[PDB]
Amino acid sequence: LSDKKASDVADLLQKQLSTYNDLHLTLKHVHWNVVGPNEIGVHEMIDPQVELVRGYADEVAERIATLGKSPKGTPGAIIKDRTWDDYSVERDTVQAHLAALDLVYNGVIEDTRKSIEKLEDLDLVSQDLLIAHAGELEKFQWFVRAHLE
Amino acid sequence: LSDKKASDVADLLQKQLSTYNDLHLTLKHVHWNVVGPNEIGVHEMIDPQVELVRGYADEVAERIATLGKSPKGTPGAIIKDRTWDDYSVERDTVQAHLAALDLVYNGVIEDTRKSIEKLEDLDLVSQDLLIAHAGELEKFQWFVRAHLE
Amino acid sequence: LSDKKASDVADLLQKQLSTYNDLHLTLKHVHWNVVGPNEIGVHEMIDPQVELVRGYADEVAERIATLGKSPKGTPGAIIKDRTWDDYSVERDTVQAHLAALDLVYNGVIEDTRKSIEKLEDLDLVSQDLLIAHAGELEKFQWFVRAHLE
Amino acid sequence: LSDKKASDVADLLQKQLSTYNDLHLTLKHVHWNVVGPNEIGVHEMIDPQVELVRGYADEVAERIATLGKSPKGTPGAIIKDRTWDDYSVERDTVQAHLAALDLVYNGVIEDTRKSIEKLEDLDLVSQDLLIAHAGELEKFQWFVRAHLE
Amino acid sequence: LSDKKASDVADLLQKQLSTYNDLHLTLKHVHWNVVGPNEIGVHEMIDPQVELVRGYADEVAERIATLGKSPKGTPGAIIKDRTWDDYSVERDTVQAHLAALDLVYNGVIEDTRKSIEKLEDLDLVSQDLLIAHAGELEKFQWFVRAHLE
Amino acid sequence: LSDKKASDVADLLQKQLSTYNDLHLTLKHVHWNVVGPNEIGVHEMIDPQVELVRGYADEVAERIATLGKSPKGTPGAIIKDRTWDDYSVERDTVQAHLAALDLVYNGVIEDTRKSIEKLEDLDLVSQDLLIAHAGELEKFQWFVRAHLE
Ligand SMILES: [Fe+2]
Ligand SMILES: [Fe+2]
Ligand SMILES: [Fe+2]
Ligand SMILES: [Fe+2]
Ligand SMILES: [Fe+2]
Ligand SMILES: [Fe+2]
Repeated sequence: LSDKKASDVADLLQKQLSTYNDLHLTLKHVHWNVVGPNEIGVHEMIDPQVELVRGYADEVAERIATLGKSPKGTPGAIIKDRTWDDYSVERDTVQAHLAALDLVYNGVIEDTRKSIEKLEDLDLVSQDLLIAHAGELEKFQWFVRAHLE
Repeated sequence: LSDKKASDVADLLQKQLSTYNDLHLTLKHVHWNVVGPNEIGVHEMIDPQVELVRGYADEVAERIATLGKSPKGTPGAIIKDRTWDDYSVERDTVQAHLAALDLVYNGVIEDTRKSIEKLEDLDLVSQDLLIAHAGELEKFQWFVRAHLE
Repeated sequence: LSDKKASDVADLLQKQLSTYNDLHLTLKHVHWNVVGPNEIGVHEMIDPQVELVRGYADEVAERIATLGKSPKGTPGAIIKDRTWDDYSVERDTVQAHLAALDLVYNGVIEDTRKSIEKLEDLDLVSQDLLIAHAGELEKFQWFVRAHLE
Repeated sequence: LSDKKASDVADLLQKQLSTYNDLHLTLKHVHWNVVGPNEIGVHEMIDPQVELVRGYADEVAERIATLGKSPKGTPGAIIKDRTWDDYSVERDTVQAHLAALDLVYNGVIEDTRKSIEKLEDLDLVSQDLLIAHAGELEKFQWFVRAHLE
Repeated sequence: LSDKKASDVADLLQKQLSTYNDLHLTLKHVHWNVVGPNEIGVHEMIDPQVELVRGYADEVAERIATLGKSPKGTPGAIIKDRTWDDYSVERDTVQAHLAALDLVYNGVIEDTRKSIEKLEDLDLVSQDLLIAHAGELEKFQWFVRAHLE
Repeated sequence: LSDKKASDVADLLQKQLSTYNDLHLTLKHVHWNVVGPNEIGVHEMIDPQVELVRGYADEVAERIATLGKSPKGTPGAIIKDRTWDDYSVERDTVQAHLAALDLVYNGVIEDTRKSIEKLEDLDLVSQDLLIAHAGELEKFQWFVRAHLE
């Protein structure tokens, strides 16, 4: 297809790839701190989301490689493309971490919604890929919110 | 046990935790670029090592939490504690990536050997944990080298 | 091997053997008092630890016999080698007993850490045996603490 | 039932609880020293008796808790309530240990027969519990004697 | 890692490799002479130890190859690195051969304990490998001694 | 049978026993150095031959014991009876090691052919035993040669 847009598209995806790696490192981080006896509801809530996100990265990576470029998911590439602030907690409790996760998902969902809009004129294939992820990410966020409450 | 050393130990482990997250992001990165038809030997070589490393992080994370501290595997924490340079390739080929991986393992094995020496007087439990990892990491490196050749 | 050290080693192990018998009598004691309907989490938490500790004694006993001496796990030998105070509770509740258990494990882990240090120059085999136990004992203590909280 | 006798009964049982813990530590002690190639008959003879005795303690402990008191099977409580002398051997052989075991069972059976007589007017339930144990303990002693011979 | 020590380590392992090949040729030798009807206890005692030792060599060989050197288990290399005297018997009986085996294990355990001490500053990985072997070798020796008796 | 020849026969077999132990130590040696990714054909070629040779030794050992003598497969006995030179390689490659193996088999097959001729007048039983081995040894050599090529 188009040699420029392919670069434009690849750079959007490449950012989304880093959004995911960032998220599933963060997911694995919240998982490690929230592992307690009354917190069993949550430690299990995170598990499938970790696997699901890692899967999303794999889809995006494979999509980048299909477009001709090479995927980057090295830690340098994550901080560089990363938009929002690192996962800080005010306190070490279940609800703090949930609240904090809730905001990371606000971050992820928002940047995704952005890449989707940017792709409207560039590549509707890669768009539909990201639209799919968003439904589920937005879905998981609901599950975190409903716990807070 | 001892309140200072526990901080000294935790900070050593915390670094090792980041060594691992860095490695298995890197492993997943080399995996994504080396996925080709004549490269099938390698794409499968990486697979078990990814899982194995993620497991190592989980052990270290759980060990940190046992000592009373909280594990950090957020992307910020990776670059901060990271010693060597980001995974750069000169070229996009199987042997370049192998060679590059080989050096990352030199990096990982060396910092691990260091944490092990530093722990000799601090915490022989956490040491034996890391000694175990090293045998296998050093083992996998051999497998990468033997391919180069 | 060396005829003196073997006596030095045997006497260290023999103490560890008594640490274990003391612990799994204590574990079985806390188990018997904490057996209540809202306390089901805990009565089941203790079960595997009892079996695991009895196993540790069996390893140590068998190690003593391998070194040429005879193991002693008679009740006299337990009080004699025992370092810390008998398991007293302030009150008969779940959290009192947990708190009390937590401190017994502080006791056990500390004496073990000691035998490990003393064995650094004497017998690295018997050391590695005890290093292994410590990781798990320290692990179980975490599980008790996380309940208190 | 009666508030005094319940204290009288509990204190009898509590002693029996300690008789058992003492016995199955002793059983596990004789087991550890008698583990040899021509001694295979015996190392296997002990095994089921250990499990059986630990079971007896569990019955007695649970009976104490049913009467309202709390069971004590801590090592201090064993030496305190213990009547006869600690398990000493003249020599380290199969028949010495058997002979020594034989006498410990004389000790156990005699104190049990006592608690049974004392309970004749106090609590026929707890009595029947102990009468049952005695038949089997007396049975196992026979098996030890028949080996000596 | 370090280019000298790697040579120092390799030469220690290489000696241990030869200790093992020497042992499991010796084990297979004692096995062949002790194969009699009343000697069935022993002919079966040796069997698992042969397999276990051959396994030890394979671990050490593979460890040497991991360090970059090439393993040598040719018969020349065995006599050269061998410390103690060849397996001579005074008489052809079960107990002579056991006694003789007992001393070979004294030899093996002692040289292993040595390589372990020498490795304390050189390579704690390869050390832990040898510490593991020693526990079991020392264990098997016990089984031989307990037969003599 | 005949008291001298039995000594003559035993000493021929005893040499063949050492030929085998020498070979399957050598086989296990070539196996350890040739374990590489493109070398998978070979690492698997060696495996069954190792087992097969160890089996040959067991047959010969058992045959010696049947004739009244005692088998010797100690490392001293191997170098003493050994005819040809120790397994040296010019280089560490697959084809060098094959070539080197090829020559060891020339050595083994030749000494076997000799023991067979020497046994023509001494013991046709033990001969037929060795004739059998030769067919297969000569067979395996073919497989090594066909690889070189
Ligand atoms: Fe769709
Ligand atoms: Fe050490
Ligand atoms: Fe270990
Ligand atoms: Fe009655
Ligand atoms: Fe260790
Ligand atoms: Fe024939």
